Amino acid sequence: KIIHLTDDSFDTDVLKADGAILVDFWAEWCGPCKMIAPILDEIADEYQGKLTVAKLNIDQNPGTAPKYGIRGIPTLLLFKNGEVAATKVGALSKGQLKEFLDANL
Amino acid sequence: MIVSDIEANALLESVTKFHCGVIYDYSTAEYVSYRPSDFGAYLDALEAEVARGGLIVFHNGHKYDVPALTKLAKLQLNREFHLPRENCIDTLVLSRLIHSNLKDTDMGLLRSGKLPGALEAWGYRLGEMKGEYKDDFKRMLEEQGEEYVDGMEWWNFNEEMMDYNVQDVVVTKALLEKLLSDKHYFPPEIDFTDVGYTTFWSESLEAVDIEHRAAWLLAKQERNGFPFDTKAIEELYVELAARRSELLRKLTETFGSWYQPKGGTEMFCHPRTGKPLPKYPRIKTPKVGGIFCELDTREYVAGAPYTPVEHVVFNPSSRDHIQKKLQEAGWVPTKYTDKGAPVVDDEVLEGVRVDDPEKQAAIDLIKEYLMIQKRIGQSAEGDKAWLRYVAEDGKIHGSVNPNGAVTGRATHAFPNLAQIPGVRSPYGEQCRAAFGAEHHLDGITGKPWVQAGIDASGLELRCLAHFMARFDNGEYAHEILNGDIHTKNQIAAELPTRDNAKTFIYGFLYGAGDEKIGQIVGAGKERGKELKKKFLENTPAIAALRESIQQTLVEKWKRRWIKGLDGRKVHVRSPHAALNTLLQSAGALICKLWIIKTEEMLVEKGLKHGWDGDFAYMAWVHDEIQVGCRTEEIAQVVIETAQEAMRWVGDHWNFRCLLDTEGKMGPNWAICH
DNA sequence: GGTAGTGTGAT
DNA sequence: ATCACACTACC
Ligand SMILES: [Mg+2]
Repeated sequence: KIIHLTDDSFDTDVLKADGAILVDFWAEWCGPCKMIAPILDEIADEYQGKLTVAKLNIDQNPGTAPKYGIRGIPTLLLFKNGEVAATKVGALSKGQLKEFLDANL
Repeated sequence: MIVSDIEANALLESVTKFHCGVIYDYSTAEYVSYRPSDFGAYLDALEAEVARGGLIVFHNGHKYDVPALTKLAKLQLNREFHLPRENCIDTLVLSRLIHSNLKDTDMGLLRSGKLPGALEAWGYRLGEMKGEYKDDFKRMLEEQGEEYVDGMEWWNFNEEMMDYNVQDVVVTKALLEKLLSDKHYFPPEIDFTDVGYTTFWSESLEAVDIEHRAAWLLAKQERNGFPFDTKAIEELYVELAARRSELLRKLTETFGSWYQPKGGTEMFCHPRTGKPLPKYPRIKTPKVGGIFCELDTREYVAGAPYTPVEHVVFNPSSRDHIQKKLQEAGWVPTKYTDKGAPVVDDEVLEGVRVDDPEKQAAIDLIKEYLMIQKRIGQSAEGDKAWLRYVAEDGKIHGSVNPNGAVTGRATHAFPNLAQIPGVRSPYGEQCRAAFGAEHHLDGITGKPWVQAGIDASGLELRCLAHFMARFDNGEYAHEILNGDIHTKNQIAAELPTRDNAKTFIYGFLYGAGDEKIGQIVGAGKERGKELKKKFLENTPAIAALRESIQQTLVEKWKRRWIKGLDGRKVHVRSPHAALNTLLQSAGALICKLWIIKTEEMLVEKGLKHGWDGDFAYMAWVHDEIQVGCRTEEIAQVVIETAQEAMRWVGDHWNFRCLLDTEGKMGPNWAICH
């Protein structure tokens, strides 16, 4: 139930959307990314009512990440009305995310 | 004979103060030191050795000490002083001839570390003196609590400098004798530290005389410089930099930027087994952070790993990025480097084929970009860039090592004026035109000088003819100057288009390979060996020659060297390139004795060498010279004289193939091509 | 601020 | 083949 993004659908899917949207900037080669990946499926399913989870593979979509100064992956960006509300880097845990979410939502 | 050496406040170009000198006189076995105020006496001592028909030994004296003393004598004592060429011996010139299979630091200009192979001990010591001296200085100042500055070790005379000075004559004297103990160049019968100058050149191998005359003339050439159109190259740089930008824009669009891991310190281990995973990019585990009670704005959570990354923008200069983007377009590398990596030279880039048309088209942009950068690099941005080398007198004084190559060829550097782009390559006209006599205005009449470019005609083939004359009685030689050797070789080998044969021959002489050989007609790469068999089959003399050369070296060697036209030994790296070494060495020594004889003949005709004279040597690029002349008439004389001298050289070495030259008059290197 | 690797510039 | 030197990528 996760939104799979692209550079061209970003502005409209994330910035011009209602509600909080958590974006995961990841890559196939990154280790921590492949780690927090399963966690996201659950999170996307649990908060299925008050949050949308979206992934952006930075190799297929090389234009967006730079606009946010991505310096490490996976990078989690929380958007609220087209702006970055909260941001955390690194493969957080199923519970660390829950905290970050509940605390920022 | 006397061995000498001096210490001054700078390089020839800007020296103004004679700090000190030392002389060892063989006739008295003593070392006399000369401090600042003994300069007049130092000079008297050298002229004294000249009056008695003696000899003066210096290490790198031909390029520094002698011209330096002339200059310093005129500036500090308002005295004219000119050591005659015939009275001077240079142990640096001697080592380069005797230990030709070795390199050297060009008196400290090159880092020992970067040089391959061993180095003659005494020579290394002599070339490292400025560096060691600077070390003792810098080390001693700091013990006195003072800041060290640029090159203050050379501003004033001191006793540490005088000690180093004496040391030099000590080592130079040892090096000199080590060199004289080589019976191949100096007969054991004679004591060369006890003969007059005319005997020293006379009784030693011909090569000693040639190299000393070559170093002397070439020292003059560096001083002359090559008139350079600075403004011209700056305007060209603006153009090139523009085309570079535009090529970067179009390219940084077709090929987007990407992300790459970078900055990773810890190893990534499977979160389940712990199995280290070195194949995976290195990560980093933040030691602090947490989600938090005030929220924690920071972006890291302790224990939560992440792969630190950087944003890399396509750089057309990086063959790696190019290899990364093209395979990603469907390019399947064929030939890799002998060290794990795809080949991305202009040849392969030329053969790459991809689906996306825009990509296929970008490949040409990349090739143009690489070439543009090559030009910018050589003319403006590189370390040895022309614009960084032009001097106040408006000339580029390129360095030349009269015998820096094994074969006896010279090497040129700072900047290598023997590698200016040719008129046939992209932007070669403009580059080449920026180097010309026209860019020098006469010191008296303000009028532009004229240039004379003379090229030894088909020297490599003539040298080949000569050496095969022993087996074909001058057949090849005769065909060269009467028939169409190129056609004859066209019939020897099959190669359709008796012009592919010309490509074939010069290839056959300068190494080349079966692939490139067959690549003349068509594909037939290694299959082209068949062609390199028909030739040698229809030209048995070249085969006889090779066999004979082998008998000379191989038996495990019977001898590891070949005898050049002037008797010197010419180290042979591999038996496979022996014929090549022989030929290149011949052409080399022929062109050396040639530019030497040319200038002597010009001087015996009345003409003076210098910008304050009639002609000025500007450059010597293996088989060619470019000479600045004050007038067309003089330019006509130089050309005629370059032809006479070449014939004289041919006669001098009983060459079995008539030798020639062709010259062109013009304003610069572009027209004189 | 050097080293190694890969390449191009010329005869 | 013989040689100089530039630009990338790495410590
Ligand atoms: Mg000296």
